[PDB]
Amino acid sequence: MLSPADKTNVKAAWGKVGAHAGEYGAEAYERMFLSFPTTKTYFPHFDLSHGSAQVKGQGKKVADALTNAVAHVDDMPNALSALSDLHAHKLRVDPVNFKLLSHCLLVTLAAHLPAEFTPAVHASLDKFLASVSTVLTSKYR
Amino acid sequence: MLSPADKTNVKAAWGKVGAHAGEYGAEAYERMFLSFPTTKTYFPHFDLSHGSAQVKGQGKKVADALTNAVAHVDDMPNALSALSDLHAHKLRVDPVNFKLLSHCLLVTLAAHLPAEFTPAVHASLDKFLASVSTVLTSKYR
Amino acid sequence: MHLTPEEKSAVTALWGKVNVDEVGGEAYGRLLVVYPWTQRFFESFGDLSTPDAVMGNPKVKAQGKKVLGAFSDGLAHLDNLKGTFATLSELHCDKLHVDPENFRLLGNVLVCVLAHHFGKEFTPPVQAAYQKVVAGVANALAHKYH
Amino acid sequence: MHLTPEEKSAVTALWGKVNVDEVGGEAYGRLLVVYPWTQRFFESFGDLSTPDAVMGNPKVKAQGKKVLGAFSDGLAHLDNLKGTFATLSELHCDKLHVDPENFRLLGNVLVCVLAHHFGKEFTPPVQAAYQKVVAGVANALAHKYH
Ligand code: HEM
Ligand code: HEM
Ligand code: HEM
Ligand code: HEM
Repeated sequence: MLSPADKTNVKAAWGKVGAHAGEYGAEAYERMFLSFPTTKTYFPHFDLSHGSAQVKGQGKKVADALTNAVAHVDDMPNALSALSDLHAHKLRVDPVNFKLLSHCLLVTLAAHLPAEFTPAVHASLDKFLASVSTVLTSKYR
Repeated sequence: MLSPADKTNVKAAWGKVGAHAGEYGAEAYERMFLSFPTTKTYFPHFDLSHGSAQVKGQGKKVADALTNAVAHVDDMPNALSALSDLHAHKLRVDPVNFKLLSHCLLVTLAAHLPAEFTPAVHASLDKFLASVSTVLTSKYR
Repeated sequence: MHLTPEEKSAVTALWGKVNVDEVGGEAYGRLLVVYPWTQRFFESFGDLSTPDAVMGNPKVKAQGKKVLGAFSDGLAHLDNLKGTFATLSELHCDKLHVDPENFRLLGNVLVCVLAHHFGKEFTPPVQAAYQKVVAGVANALAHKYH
Repeated sequence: MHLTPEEKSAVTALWGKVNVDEVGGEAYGRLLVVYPWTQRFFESFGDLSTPDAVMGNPKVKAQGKKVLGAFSDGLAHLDNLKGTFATLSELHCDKLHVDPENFRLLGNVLVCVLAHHFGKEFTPPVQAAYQKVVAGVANALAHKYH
């Protein structure tokens, strides 16, 4: 459960991401594909080389979804409804992989937001990505 | 999310457990200690040998909690609230271990309820134990 | 892999009584019912919409047979599971694109089926031996992923 | 676990710029803040009430320094981590009763701290090499559990 203080922390940090959200989303996927190569089994149809348009596009769509969730943090299930259907009925990514991407997004943010990534903010971001992952897997069965 | 069919399945299966619930709780912990030896770190003060009365006692307490959850399946967070407080703030069992006891729970029911453990009931029970585990770890941070 | 004499004896003795085809079809069927996202690899198998349809589907039962047959062959080579499954490891990674977490899910479902079929004979120590073996096999199958 | 010569050089070159005592206290404080159930071993350490109290506590800083000092000395033995951490493995299991999932959580917190400290120098490939190392250390410390 996200506390009011967590909500404030996430909104502050995501606000400082600003217009770079899509680049950061793409870097998080590149980081996950290199560190955790079994995640590449869900993208056999992708050119996975560095800077591919497919990876940059995936980055931008995932950033947009996270921005929607930050703006609707009190109503995530309803705001992410279409994405929770798509992941449950069509993509069917095993739920363990959401923890690996969340880790790689946290590394990406740490490496680009030196001033903002304090212990308390790290804790709030980790909880927020765990809650998003929970909403996206809620309709799997 | 538990559907009406899931709830019906869980109540019928747990109804057949009946008065054997504590026996089966104890066997699940015994199965868990031998199969996944890392879970023994949370019970350094226990005699973990086969037949141990401390393991029997722990099995009965857990099984009674689960009976309470089945009876309040639409109100689980309030019914298990003291227990979620205890695990979060005092016992502090890492969340990964609730997956291991849930599997061991399921193995124990299969071994004792052949007619009742159908594919559909197995799927409802796994969903119910994941929901219980989610309530028990909801206040950890 | 390293197993005590007690663990190895427990594994082999129980496996002598398994009907590989029946147990295989039951375990693969339950995998698709219990964790339905695993149905993503089997879109050409027919109707998988309800539990009865999955359990009675002939292509699911044939796939079960196939897989447990290779699992069985691995039980004869417990000292070198990685060398034994190297060719299938590469196949599942490069051609079939299967996330190896699926191997761990099948392993747990197989344990549940053995308990269901054997009852009180599938004791705590027997289960423990089998937990090590299914973990060993999943690790052997994930070894060549890149 | 296996590193190419390239991965080894990347790990060692970055570790030469690390202040082990500072990094140790920051990773171990963040472990206790971000995953607060890991505070269960440290009731004797005093005030852990808020993130600032945890990060400023001298007993938490002392523990971090001890733990990272051992991690650091382990980096000179990447070809034999199981042999290097054997005795510490036994101690964490038999006497300290630490669930080995805690080692994995520390590993991921340490990778996040290195990214925070090195910024753009912590590239995707350098992270991938450190991910192998922390999984290897965690596996080596869990090896003697029974
Ligand atoms: C923070 C968690 C995640 C979010 C918010 C998310 C969001 C999205 C979005 C917005 C799309 C695009 C839908 C469209 O085309 O309209 C998508 C597609 C996709 N996602 Fe998820 N995703 C997440 C986690 C994952 C993970 C962990 C994986 C696998 C490791 C994954 C695999 C995919 C795949 C394979 C597609 C389809 C790509 C294509 O063919 O274009 N996602 N995701
Ligand atoms: C279905 C999930 C679980 C339920 C319903 C549950 C319930 C309970 C209950 C009712 C108690 C006794 C509290 C009292 O004294 O009033 C308890 C205690 C305890 N539980 Fe949990 N528990 C669960 C999972 C776990 C797991 C997975 C572990 C560790 C592997 C665990 C470790 C403990 C410990 C160490 C105690 C204290 C035992 C003692 O020293 O007496 N529990 N639990
Ligand atoms: C004990 C673990 C497993 C073993 C030993 C195993 C073995 C095999 C074998 C022998 C084949 C036939 C390949 C051939 O054409 O020569 C096969 C095919 C296949 N396996 Fe695995 N398997 C295992 C687990 C899984 C799991 C859990 C999945 C996914 C849920 C999976 C997905 C597939 C698929 C999609 C095929 C191709 C089926 C087709 O031809 O349509 N396997 N496996
Ligand atoms: C990279 C992983 C780790 C390494 C290399 C490591 C290493 C060590 C070392 C060298 C000691 C001192 C041993 C002695 O007294 O001779 C120690 C003690 C200890 N460690 Fe670990 N540790 C690690 C992770 C952890 C984690 C994650 C926890 C718990 C969250 C933990 C809990 C403890 C405790 C409770 C002590 C005893 C402290 C005392 O009595 O003051 N360790 N560890």
